[PDB]
Amino acid sequence: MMIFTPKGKHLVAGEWLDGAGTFASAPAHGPAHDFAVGTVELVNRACEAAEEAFWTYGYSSRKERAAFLRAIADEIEARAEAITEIGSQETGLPEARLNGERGRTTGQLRLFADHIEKGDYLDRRVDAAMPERQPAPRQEIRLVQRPVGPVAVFGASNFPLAFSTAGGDTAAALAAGCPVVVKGHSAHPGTGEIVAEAVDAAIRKTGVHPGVFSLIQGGSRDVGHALVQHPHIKAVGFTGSLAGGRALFDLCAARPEPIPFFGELGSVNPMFLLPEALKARAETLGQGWAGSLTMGAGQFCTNPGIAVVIEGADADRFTTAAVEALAKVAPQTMLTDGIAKAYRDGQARFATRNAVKPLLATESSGRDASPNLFETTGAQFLADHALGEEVFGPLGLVVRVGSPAEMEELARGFQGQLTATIHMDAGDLETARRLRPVLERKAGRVLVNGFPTGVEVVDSMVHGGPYPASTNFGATSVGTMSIRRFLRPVAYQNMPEDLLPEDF
Amino acid sequence: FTPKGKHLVAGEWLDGAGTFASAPAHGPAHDFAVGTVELVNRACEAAEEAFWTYGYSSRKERAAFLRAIADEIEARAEAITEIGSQETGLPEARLNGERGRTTGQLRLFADHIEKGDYLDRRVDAAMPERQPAPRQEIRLVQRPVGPVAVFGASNFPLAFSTAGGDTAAALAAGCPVVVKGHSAHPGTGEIVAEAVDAAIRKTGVHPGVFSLIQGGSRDVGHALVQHPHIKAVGFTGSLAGGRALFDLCAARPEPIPFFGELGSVNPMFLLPEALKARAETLGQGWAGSLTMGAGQFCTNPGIAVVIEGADADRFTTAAVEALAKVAPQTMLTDGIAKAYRDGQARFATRNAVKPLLATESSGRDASPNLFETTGAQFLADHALGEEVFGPLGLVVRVGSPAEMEELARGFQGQLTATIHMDAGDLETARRLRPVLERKAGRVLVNGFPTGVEVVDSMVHGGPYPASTNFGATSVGTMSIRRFLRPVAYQNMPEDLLPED
Repeated sequence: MMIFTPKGKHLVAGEWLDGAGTFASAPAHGPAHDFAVGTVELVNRACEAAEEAFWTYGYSSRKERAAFLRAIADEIEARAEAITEIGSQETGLPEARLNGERGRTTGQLRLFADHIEKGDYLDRRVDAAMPERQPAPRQEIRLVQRPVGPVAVFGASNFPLAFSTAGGDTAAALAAGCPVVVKGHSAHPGTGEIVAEAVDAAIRKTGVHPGVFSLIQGGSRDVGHALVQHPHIKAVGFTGSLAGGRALFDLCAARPEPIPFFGELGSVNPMFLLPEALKARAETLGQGWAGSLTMGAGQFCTNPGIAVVIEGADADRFTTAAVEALAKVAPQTMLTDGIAKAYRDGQARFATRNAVKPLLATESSGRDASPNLFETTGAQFLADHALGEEVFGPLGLVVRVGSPAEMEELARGFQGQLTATIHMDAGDLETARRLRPVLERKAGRVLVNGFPTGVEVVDSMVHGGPYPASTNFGATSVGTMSIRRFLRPVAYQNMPEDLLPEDF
Repeated sequence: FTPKGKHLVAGEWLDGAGTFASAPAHGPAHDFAVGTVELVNRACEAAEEAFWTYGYSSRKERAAFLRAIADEIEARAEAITEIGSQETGLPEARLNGERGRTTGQLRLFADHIEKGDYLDRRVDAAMPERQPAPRQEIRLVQRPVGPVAVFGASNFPLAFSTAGGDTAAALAAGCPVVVKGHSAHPGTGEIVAEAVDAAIRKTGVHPGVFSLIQGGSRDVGHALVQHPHIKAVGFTGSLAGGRALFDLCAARPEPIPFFGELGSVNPMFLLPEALKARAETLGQGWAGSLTMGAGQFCTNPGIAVVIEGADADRFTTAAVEALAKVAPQTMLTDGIAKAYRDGQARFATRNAVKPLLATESSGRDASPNLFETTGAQFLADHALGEEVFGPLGLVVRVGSPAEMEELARGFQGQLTATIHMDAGDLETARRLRPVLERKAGRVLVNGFPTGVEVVDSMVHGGPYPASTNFGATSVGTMSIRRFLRPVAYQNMPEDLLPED
């Protein structure tokens, strides 16, 4: 009945390969499949090929790469039906999610294609010769961005298309002129396979070197390590956990020749609901929040885990409105059993703090999660660092504060976040103005009157934030500026026109 | 000019853990405060406090501050040259020229931030009409990262030091700076700090926007790069010291980027038609570039790669005869002069290398040297490819264009690589350029790498081990990016937007 049955092989520079035995997928529904296990040899093979591809692909024209990105997008769209089927099986995410995230993925490819055809990203600059200058002449100097080299991409589990195989990091690296070696996530190997098939088809059709793209399935921890330590890998894009991300970052920094590691890690994504907005719109705000908390079983990196409110009647209105909306939400299947378990473990760390009162507690079982809501005061939150812990899943925490001054205090105490949000009416402006300069420094994206769960794929996006939200040191992982992670500028001095690189 | 010998910590001139003595080439030694951890903490706390004003500065305000710094430096020209030439042993002409570089660089950043293009402002308009869900407006702008630590260079005591290119770029971005001042030119540090202090008092900027901590131990430097409030580091110096600080920055509970320029040999490839037509002037031009500033340039061209033959012999003879005329020149410190003598011996004691000019240096002075070797011997010994800081050249003779190109493939990352060519060398040049552009931040044709222009188009940096910049430049307007982070603002009322 299956539209797609997986090969279960690695794709290494145009060849489908077996591995050190096999591992079974763990789908939420549908049949398990066996996938090749990755090895350090397979990593070496992919990275050598990516190096060899770079001599041609690193030197290709923008028009040629735009063609190739458009070809990948067209191939992914030719596989819409198989992507939704295997994708929903593996992850437990509804079909409607897989279909929409496919559209995000292909549109993101095509936005990069348009972006490089414009050419502004090359940062081309020129300073003319001045033979007349005294006491010594100036030679002509030109600058242009160039691709860094092969890049490693560690796909995200929770966005198995748009942050995975041919997702934002792969797309930015290919657009720059970097071949990509993707460490496939164990949680969706069949979904990684159908997208690797699309990329493979695009490579055969366009004629680019097959070493431009590899996918290695199921690495043991030594396999992920070998990849970020490989001498030909020149940068890493990663989306995952703090512990996992920081360990790879430290490996990149410990290499004989270190390389930049661009990882998007954990955030609580706090929102601050100001007194006048809350007075006017508390119910709508509490329902808007319950919607954001529970989308995709809570499995968004931008999930607003914390709402900060000045104590009183309007807070109560908001909190009741949230509780009510949340009480209506049925269990949702999560991405893996380990994730469902971590969620329960998290729920238990809240249920057992005497510092926290539960507003909603549900039993979650198996691979499913039902929402939870807890409440605490600012002083108890400022008392216990663990209450600002990210819980991956649909758990929310209301922190009731005494005043704007205490709300600012909390805001100053947060570690770096992907996002921070202010809910406000025109009468909240003075408070919002005290908060904005603190939140600007804590997060890569500051939202007013919105929920941080939707991340627009636009030129203006900053998806990332101060460590420990990311190790991006300013870079974004989404939007066209993310292409900077994979470029290095080079200056060309006194160079004859016929020797200049094509990029000019 | 008679130095006070004090640290400048947020508008206050402070004592330290006793004094250390300057070691000038000529003139009086002076005593200077020793830096401490507590003084690092005080400067970093004040820089954080200053950030809430300075980091929220207008570009107009910061340009006026940069221009005021430049004006105050030019107001102290004679003092700067005096104490500068004394401490470093460099000629007065070099200190004069370098002061112009320093003021001109500040001015360039003032002009750059007034144009505003560096802020990368972008806007994606609202789409209320979009469904399923409408799109809210998103706007992006670059913001200063926070307080920045700057380690001044020993070898450019103005332009890569107290108010040099890293300080200029950080102040331009909106970042307060704490300077770990190099112990080889403390009075030159002090006088430029007294200029920055005067500009701060004239303009009304927060006094914690700038601090200078003199001397102090290896632990002072460590505490600066590990300070929780320091958000980025600019550094110019040795591979060993720079990698050590890089490693500390990555090991912090909250890591921060470390931008360190670390040294290179800056190889040149002299192609056969050029060597046939201009071997002598090429050997003469190399000799001048090798010996400039007692060889004390991070971009000093330490290696010439040539295909063997009569023309390579002409080039070698010409370079030796030109080097032989060059008088010893005083180096920046005794320790540098001694490390240079060590580098000469590194060559002079290897049987795989032939000495061509092997004069011994004494005391603080450096004698030019020249050695020769073959491609195979070079690749066989990593030591032969390591930087010598001072006026020593190595000629590396290969057998063919293929072997030259394989040698190019073998180099570690460099600040620069150079091709000397004539029109008939174009096809060989075309095979080399893709290789060298992956090895170096700046690829030069027909020039010497020693001069680094301060222009929009400069990339002064290179793949590790030349720098830890991962692409960033240390010099040129693009260097401002090291100290900026973009922030997106979604659905934000005009009234609440930051002023940029």
